[PDB]
Amino acid sequence: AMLSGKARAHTNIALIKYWGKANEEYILPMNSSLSLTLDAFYTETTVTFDAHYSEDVFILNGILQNEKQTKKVKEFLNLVRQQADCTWFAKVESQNFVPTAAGLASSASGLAALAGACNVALGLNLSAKDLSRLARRGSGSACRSIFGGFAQWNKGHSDETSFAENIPANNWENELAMLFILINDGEKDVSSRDGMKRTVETSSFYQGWLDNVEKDLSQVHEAIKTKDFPRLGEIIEANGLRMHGTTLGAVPPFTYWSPGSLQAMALVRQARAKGIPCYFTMDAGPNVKVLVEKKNLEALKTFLSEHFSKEQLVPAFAGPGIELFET
Amino acid sequence: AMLSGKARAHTNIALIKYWGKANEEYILPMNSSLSLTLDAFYTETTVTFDAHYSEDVFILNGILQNEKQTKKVKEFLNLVRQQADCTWFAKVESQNFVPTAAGLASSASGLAALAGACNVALGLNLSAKDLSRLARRGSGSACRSIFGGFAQWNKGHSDETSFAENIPANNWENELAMLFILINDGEKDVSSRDGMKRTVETSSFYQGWLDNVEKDLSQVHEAIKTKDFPRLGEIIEANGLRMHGTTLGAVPPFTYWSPGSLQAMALVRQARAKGIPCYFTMDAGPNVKVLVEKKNLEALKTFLSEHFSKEQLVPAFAGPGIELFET
Ligand SMILES: Nc1ncnc2c1ncn2[C@@H]1O[C@H](COP(=O)(O)OP(=O)(O)O)[C@@H](O)[C@H]1O
Ligand SMILES: Nc1ncnc2c1ncn2[C@@H]1O[C@H](COP(=O)(O)OP(=O)(O)O)[C@@H](O)[C@H]1O
Ligand SMILES: C[C@@](O)(CCOP(=O)(O)OP(=O)(O)O)CC(=O)O
Ligand SMILES: C[C@@](O)(CCOP(=O)(O)OP(=O)(O)O)CC(=O)O
Ligand SMILES: [Co+2]
Ligand SMILES: [Co+2]
Ligand SMILES: [Co+2]
Ligand SMILES: [Co+2]
Repeated sequence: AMLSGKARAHTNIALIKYWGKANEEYILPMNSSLSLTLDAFYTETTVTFDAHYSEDVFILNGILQNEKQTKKVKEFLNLVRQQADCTWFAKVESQNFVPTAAGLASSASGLAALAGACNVALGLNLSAKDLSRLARRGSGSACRSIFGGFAQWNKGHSDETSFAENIPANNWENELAMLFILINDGEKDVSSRDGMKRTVETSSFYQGWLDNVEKDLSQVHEAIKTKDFPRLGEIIEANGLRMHGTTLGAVPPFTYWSPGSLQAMALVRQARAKGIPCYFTMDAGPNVKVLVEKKNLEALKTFLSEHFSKEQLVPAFAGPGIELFET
Repeated sequence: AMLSGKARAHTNIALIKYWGKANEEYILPMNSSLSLTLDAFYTETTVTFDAHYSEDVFILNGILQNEKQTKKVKEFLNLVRQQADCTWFAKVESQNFVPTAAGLASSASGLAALAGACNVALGLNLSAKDLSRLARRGSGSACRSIFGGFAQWNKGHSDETSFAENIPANNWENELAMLFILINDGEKDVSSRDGMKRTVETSSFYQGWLDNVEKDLSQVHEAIKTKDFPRLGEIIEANGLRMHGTTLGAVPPFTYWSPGSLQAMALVRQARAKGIPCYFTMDAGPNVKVLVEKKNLEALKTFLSEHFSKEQLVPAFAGPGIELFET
């Protein structure tokens, strides 16, 4: 009386940010978002549901996770057990090939992989659309890691209509790269979930964010259709700066940036000034991601090595959607 | 046929920021502001109007200023010459005891001192209120350096009704201190005037700024009446963060912060956590000012010496209003 399943999902980095939930229970977002799934960082997860288990167990990077660290996995397991009428405790064994809780989207790859493993184990036979909807319930960004390359999370207006899909770009995504500047791989002070809730509920800047996100998304789409790299980069750099601006208007205000974040951002502007087209974005933490055409990646890593070590510059290319495995 | 005059004015640091002009020609602000005039940084300026001069001359720190560097002094001289019907060129000799164009309010002390020197030389016999109105025409923050201690610039609605005045605080200002952390005394990339104009005209966050400034000012006034230091510090720290947030929503966005700015801000929060009540604010540049009660100033300088040199921690106390000199 045992059901098991496995999946691999890659991280994604948001080009147009998701920031703030319209519905906290179902993770319905205030705005639509768009990301690039990457090849460098991924999560591998197996789940086992077994009548003989006596409690839910979460093992991450070979390390048993404590009650606080398991609370959310347990929330996702409860949700999927209701969606199957399954009453069995589960064992979740996951390995993050990506720093955890550091602004490098380990919740995207991690909850996507768990959703996929659960889909397999409980024989749910979900379409990609419906697997995206389930992953959304664990972490918003995870619903986009179901797909490769460019993916859009349509905010919709209900559990049924909020989900992601691939954005065809006539192969453009394979002509691009993202260079991670690792300022700090440690666990971050304010979680993505808590930070965006504080922003929604208290930031005087949040309406400004909302009033600009759809225009940014439209221009990202026009840029894709024309493979206009400077236009893409200007939109996404400003979109990320606008998102981080919102936390300075929260009550109390806060920032995800660290000193090295600003150093890296300024350096990206120097690189542009000195003839390397590239644009930075930051998800919810201090690390800096630099969008750059593949042909300029080595140029950029060398430029940036003047201030960061080899261990701090990690390149990445477009990556695949989720991979399921019956075991 | 020569008229001469001299004045000394001290810098001020805004606790509630002025950010954005409702009228660029007359420097009427979008919101009222409140500052503390300080004893550590000041400007000394002499002006001479003489029928024999052949052009306006501006000498700053013993160095002749070029055309670009004199444009604004020339605008202030033209204005004051119209207000006297004087047709004579002038020589302005000024010494800044304060880094220039670095976010340490050298335009406040400098244009205040020039306004005072011109008042003297042309025998204008201005009340403090009217001298504040004239200094306002050279630099907004300068209209507050006419007064000592706490001073408020009332935005008014016309050249006649926009001016500053002292805020009585039952001696509280003499129980306080401000510690400057000098991250970079160099000349800054984006001027205060250009930065705030870009913000007014393009920032999606500017309305949020406007919608909160009057509430901040009110609470600063209640805190003064009760000498409530924690309440003052929380208001002013959030007000400064909100002001800097507005530039991340500008088009194109920008920041005045440098890496050391964030380091210093984080350290101030550590100091609070480890039992030293103190609060940071930043004017338009990378340097960080820390409001602190006098009794905790040495504690704080020692705490901060773990990461900054002696040459980077400059203390300051409340300072006087403008001093005029007939020569
Ligand atoms: N492999 C995983 N399986 C389950 N939950 C995970 C996994 N990796 C990360 N998480 C969850 O994601 C949280 C971090 O979420 P978030 O604050 O969005 O950070 P990040 O920048 O890593 O995406 C972790 O503390 C944990 O709750
Ligand atoms: N002593 C002075 N006399 C005249 N103008 C001055 C003086 N000191 C500074 N200024 C003007 O102020 C400008 C800096 O203004 P601002 O951008 O507000 O910088 P700050 O942070 O120093 O106040 C200088 O470039 C110059 O135009
Ligand atoms: C700024 C972002 O990186 C925030 C991602 O937040 P999460 O997707 O981690 O949050 P939850 O829905 O609470 O799990 C932008 C993005 O990934 O779209
Ligand atoms: C953020 C501030 O430091 C900006 C001061 O700007 P200025 O008074 O230098 O600007 P102008 O009116 O253009 O001369 C806040 C303040 O001093 O009130
Ligand atoms: Co996340
Ligand atoms: Co993200
Ligand atoms: Co100034
Ligand atoms: Co100022």
